[PDB]
Amino acid sequence: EHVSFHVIQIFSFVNQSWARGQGSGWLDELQTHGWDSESGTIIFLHQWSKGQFSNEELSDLELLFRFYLFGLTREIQDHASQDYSKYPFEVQVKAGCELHSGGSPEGFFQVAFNGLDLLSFQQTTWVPSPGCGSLAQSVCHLLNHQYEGVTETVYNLIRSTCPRFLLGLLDAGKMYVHRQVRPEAWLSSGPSPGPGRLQLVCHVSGFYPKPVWVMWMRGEQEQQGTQLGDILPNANGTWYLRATLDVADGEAAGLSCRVKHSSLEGQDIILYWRGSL
Amino acid sequence: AIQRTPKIQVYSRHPAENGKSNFLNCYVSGFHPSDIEVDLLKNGERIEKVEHSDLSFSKDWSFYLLYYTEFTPTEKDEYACRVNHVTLSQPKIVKWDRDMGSLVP
Ligand SMILES: CCCCCCC[C@H](C)CCC[C@H](C)CCC[C@H](C)CCC[C@@H](C)CCC[C@H](C)CCCOP(=O)(O)O[C@@H]1C[C@H](CO)[C@@H](O)[C@H](O)[C@@H]1O
Ligand SMILES: CCCCCCCCCCCCCCCC(=O)OC[C@@H](O)CO
Ligand SMILES: *[C@@H]1O[C@H](CO)[C@@H](O)[C@H](O)[C@H]1NC(C)=O
Ligand SMILES: CCCCCCCCCCCC
Repeated sequence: EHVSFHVIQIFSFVNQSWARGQGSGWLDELQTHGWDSESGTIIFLHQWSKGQFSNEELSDLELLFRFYLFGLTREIQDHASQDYSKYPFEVQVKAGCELHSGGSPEGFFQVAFNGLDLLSFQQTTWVPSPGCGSLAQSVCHLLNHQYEGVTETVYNLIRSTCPRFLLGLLDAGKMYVHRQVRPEAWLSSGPSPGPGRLQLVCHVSGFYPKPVWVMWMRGEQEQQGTQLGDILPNANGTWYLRATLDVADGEAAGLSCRVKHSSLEGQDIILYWRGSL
Repeated sequence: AIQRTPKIQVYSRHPAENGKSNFLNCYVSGFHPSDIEVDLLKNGERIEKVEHSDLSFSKDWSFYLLYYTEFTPTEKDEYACRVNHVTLSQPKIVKWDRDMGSLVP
């Protein structure tokens, strides 16, 4: 229904003479690209991370990114005068595009300053965030007047180059991005909820994609006290979820944890509590 | 301005079984600015061979990082995730509870 490709940058200005530049590329929540600051080159994290692009196209992009990172850093360091009151400060960029199953792609380029929205790119125009006053206004004047060809480069990249790349990247990675991975589950005790009370914990780990259902059970009866935590990341593209239950002293025998997930289909995981209680 | 304090969650990839190879994860999220020190610890000492995701951030511009290391638990060993950040007066150490993990909803 909706898939995104994001190129992000983080520019950390420590003082007038020292800054850091970092960046990466993401297919939804999956990191597909890194950036090597030592050598100024793209890091292709998967065998399919080139999508349908040729090496010449990617080399063009690499030179564009190296030049952008260096030149943005130096123009900010110039315009940031002596200050040292503003330092340290941090600039974040989130640019990219979205493919939608029924509609046209979306493209975007958003900038934050010290964690707050600063400005964004709207088709032809750099637009200050209403919430970041003077500074946003000032920067946008310059971006709209002085850097006017960089602007058509940006528009072409986010509106044309990015959705083309994303389509080819989804196609090259199709037998990874549509994978199904089955979780495992295990039970443990948890911290005491109170005197004469126990906490049972059902850990579910290694599933992909993220939608999942977990309930504590007594036979076929779902248990009221079931409480799910957040869906947390594992390395190598799977997820983790904890489901707890508080139970009265003398009542835990016969309880089980039941897991439903797309990768199982009609073979729910059912794990019985066998003690520690 | 503004500054946001990291949230620290510690959990294992597989059931905690002594002598069985496993992965220890530390998910550190919701912080700003990006400058941070995150270390996985074994008996108080930084684990030197770890992996971490590249820096990324959420829709609200707060940063997040996933740390992980291969480890083999035993009954005596204590594992933790330690974080220092400008929002933190003193480094914060989040001990890994083997049974519960150490999460923050
Ligand atoms: C960074 C982290 C990387 C992570 C790895 C990512 C790896 C990954 C595979 C990347 C694939 C990304 C997909 C394919 C697309 C994604 C676009 C992204 C969403 C949008 C990001 C745009 C920013 C970042 C670039 C800024 C523009 C320069 C700043 C332009 C500066 C000058 O350029 P300019 O064109 O104006 O040059 C002039 C021209 C004119 C005539 O035009 C001439 O007269 C004159 O002489 C000059 O040559
Ligand atoms: C060419 C490679 C990438 C190009 C990107 C364009 C760089 C733009 C540099 C932005 C620096 C602007 C900061 C100026 C600070 C300022 O203008 O201060 C406002 C106050 O003076 C208001 O009174
Ligand atoms: C700027 O910060 C860097 C990194 O901490 C440091 O090495 C350098 O000495 C600083 N430069 C100054 C304060 O002029
Ligand atoms: C104190 C100086 C703050 C500089 C604001 C950074 C604006 C960078 C936006 C550039 C996007 C291409």
